[PDB]
Amino acid sequence: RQLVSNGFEVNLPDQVEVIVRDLPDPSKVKEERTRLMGYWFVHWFDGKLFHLRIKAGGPNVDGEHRAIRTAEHPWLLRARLDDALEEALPKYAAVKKRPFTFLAQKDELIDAAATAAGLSHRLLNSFKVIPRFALSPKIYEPVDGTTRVGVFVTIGMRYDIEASLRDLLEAGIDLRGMYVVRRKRQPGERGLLGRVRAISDDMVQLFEETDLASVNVNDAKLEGSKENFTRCLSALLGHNYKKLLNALDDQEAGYRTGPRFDDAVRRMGEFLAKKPIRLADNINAQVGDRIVFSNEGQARNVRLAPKVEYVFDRTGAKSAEYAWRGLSQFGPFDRPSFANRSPRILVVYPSSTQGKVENFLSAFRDGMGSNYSGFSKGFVDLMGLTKVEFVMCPVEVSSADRNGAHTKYNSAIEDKLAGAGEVHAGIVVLFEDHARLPDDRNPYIHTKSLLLTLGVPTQQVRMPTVLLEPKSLQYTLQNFSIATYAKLNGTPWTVNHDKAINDELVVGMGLAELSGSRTEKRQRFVGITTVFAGDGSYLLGNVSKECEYEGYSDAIRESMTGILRELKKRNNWRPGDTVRVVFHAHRPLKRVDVASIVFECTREIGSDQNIQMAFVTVSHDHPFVLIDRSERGLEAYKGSTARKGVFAPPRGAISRVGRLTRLLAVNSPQLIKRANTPLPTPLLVSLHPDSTFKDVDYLAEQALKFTSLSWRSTLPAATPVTIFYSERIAELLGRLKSIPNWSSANLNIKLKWSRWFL
RNA sequence: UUACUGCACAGGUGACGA
DNA sequence: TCGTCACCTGTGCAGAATAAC
Ligand SMILES: [Mg+2]
Repeated sequence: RQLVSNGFEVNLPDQVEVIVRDLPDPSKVKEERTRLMGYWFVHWFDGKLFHLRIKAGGPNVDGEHRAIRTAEHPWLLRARLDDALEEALPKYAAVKKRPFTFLAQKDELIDAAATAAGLSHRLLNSFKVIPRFALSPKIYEPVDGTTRVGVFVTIGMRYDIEASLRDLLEAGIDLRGMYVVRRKRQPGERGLLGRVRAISDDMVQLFEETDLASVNVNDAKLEGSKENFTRCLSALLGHNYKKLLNALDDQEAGYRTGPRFDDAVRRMGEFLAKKPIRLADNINAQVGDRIVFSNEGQARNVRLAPKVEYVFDRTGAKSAEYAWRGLSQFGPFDRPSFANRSPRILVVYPSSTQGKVENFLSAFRDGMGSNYSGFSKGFVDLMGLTKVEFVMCPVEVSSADRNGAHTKYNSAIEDKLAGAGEVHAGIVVLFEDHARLPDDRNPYIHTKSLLLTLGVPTQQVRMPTVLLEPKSLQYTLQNFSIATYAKLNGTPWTVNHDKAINDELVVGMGLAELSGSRTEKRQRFVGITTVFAGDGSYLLGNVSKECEYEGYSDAIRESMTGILRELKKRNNWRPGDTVRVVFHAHRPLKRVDVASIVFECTREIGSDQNIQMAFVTVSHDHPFVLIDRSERGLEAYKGSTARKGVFAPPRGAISRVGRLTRLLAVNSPQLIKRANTPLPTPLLVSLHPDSTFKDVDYLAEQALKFTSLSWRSTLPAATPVTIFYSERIAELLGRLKSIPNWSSANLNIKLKWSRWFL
């Protein structure tokens, strides 16, 4: 019935007396906050400076003496609450402001976990994992039209390596190549320094340096990355350190699992409620009841969308609630019409892996048999094909080759394809040592580039994957198979939809930011994905091939007007039919581009039809989480009383935060991985205020459905494919643009229907 | 680069205003 | 060209046999 938040009501005064000055130049703000510090809280907003006296005593300030009512303009006290919260907890130092973020004072989980696993070492004490809390004052709407201010509590972990580098070398750890950051960060300065090349002195030489190429061991520390944690801890504890890691894992679950997260939030609120918070020398705020999402009173703030249906035919008849159960039963959605029932697949691999590749190939095509029910039938039978012909392309290359692997792959491919006929896809096997080389010598991107130029999509695979034990291999081959079929132009499945309106187009934009290393400046690229309403089905449209970030707003416009025009011809809209267009991205569009897009789409479809348009952003990293106390979770393992997903809301729960925003739960207990998996964070779905379509509950459920549309895997994706696919297109095309002999000519010819980006 | 999930660190960035 | 609110993207590691069943 009810969903509990991680936030607390804040009781504020109805009203606060203020002094206002017009200050059209906001540069002035800096100095004025200083001149009046301590006596005045100061705030700029729409051309005016607002002054809230906090302590008696000059300096005095001029301006109009206006009252500000909290119900009408809650931004004022919300901002003041950022500062007030810090001052209410003066024993807890801010490591970050707005939101106020601070460290637990006693608990330190590496010590705790070493003790708990029975481990010790003289440098452990310099490895620290400390709980970090943030208190975020946010405006929300308990019912439509009335605003309130809540305080939302979030929990993470500071990882830090405070050990001096002299010790870590002397203890047996190769520092070479690790990233190094400033111990003491310079006022609004960069922290990262570079990577350690060597040490011959108290100063260390750097490569991939951000500043000067030298700094003192006492100005520098390792960054608190996991990489540096495991590299350092394996080379001081191993191979026993895995016992530490899971011990550490056990400790953090003590702050992040549902019940334990709910408890820490409760205790934070009890602490914050003990006194009143001092907004000013005689005005008080009071932290109150835990905020809830419910349908009690006049509130209609929680709902549960129905389960998504994976659908495998166009009459609606062949549906399932899980993609893979649906695929095995029915075979793929487009099986009746699928054109090429005998595909020829190039398989490019190091000659010395031959036997391993043949067994992976045999399992993929013909299956693993009934002892491995995850992948019994194999690709040909799973997808309803006649057969699959493999064209073997061994490459005489060794994992130690670091400079010429790519040219050897590309020469082998070229010489093999010149005799042979047409191949319809390829499989490229990569050595793990080659997978992450720089792109100028990386065989993943060069073989991808060569084969895409020729109109051949590829499914690549790293040797550690080819060698997976059978219990995992079966799942690997489910995803491998779904993406290969899609790259052969197949459609594995759709998700259900009942059209209220005569046509619905969703288009999404994604971003990728590319650089050779953490020093070089990242270059932005974009991708565009389209999805169409069908008869009971969401259908994946075509996909961008141009990827430059400069001008992306015009590219959104062209793809929409072009698709609308084509949809009108196909479907032959009647006078009075309603067309709906939805846009998806991880960031909001500018108002001016919304206006430009509405205008062009409105003109394109013309006056015979009604057009509805909605502009949506999907956020993952916000201060909101949802707790379902009625949820006991699931049994994790055999002989395991321990549970997973305890308090996790169900997949499809949609909570109202305000008029334009919903919280969307995607990871149910069924999908949560492990007993120690944190309480999941829901997606935040936000509607652009200039949208002409306003039903964000519907848009929240549409985004949910689009997570189930991913053909990269049998399991749902963490964001709708409108965005996800586009990010994958953007990164690929971005990388390919710099590869010699890359050409996009075939992306709209041979690859027009290929899901080559999966 | 089979993926899902999680976390960490780093870089910063976006939208709205005058 | 600043204030203010907000959180995005890249990378690397690991999974109480990781894989909705
Ligand atoms: Mg892929």
